[PDB]
Amino acid sequence: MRGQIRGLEMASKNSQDGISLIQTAEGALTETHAILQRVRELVVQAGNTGT
Amino acid sequence: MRGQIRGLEMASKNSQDGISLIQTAEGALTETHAILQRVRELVVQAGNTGT
Repeated sequence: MRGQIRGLEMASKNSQDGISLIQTAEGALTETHAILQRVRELVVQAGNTGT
Repeated sequence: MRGQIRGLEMASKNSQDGISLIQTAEGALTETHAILQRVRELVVQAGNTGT
C-alpha cells in the first residue's frame, strides 16, 4: 500500500511536469500561429495583383 | 523434575534471546523496505520519460 501511495503521489508530480512540458510546446505553437497569420495576410495582399 | 524446571526457564531465556535476534534482523529489513520504496519512486519518475 505504501508503495502505491508514494508512487501515486510521485505519479501525480509526473503528470504535473507533463502538463508543464506540454504548456511549453503549446506556447511555441501559439507564436507559430501568430506568425502563420502574418504569413496568410502577406499572401492575401501579395495575391492582390494589379496593385 | 528440577532438570526440566531449570532447563525450562533457561529454555524461556533462550527463546527470548531468539526474539531479540529476530527483532534486529527485522529492523534491518525495515530500513531495507524504506530504501526499496525510495528505489521504486525513483523508478516511477525515471519511467516518466518525455520530461
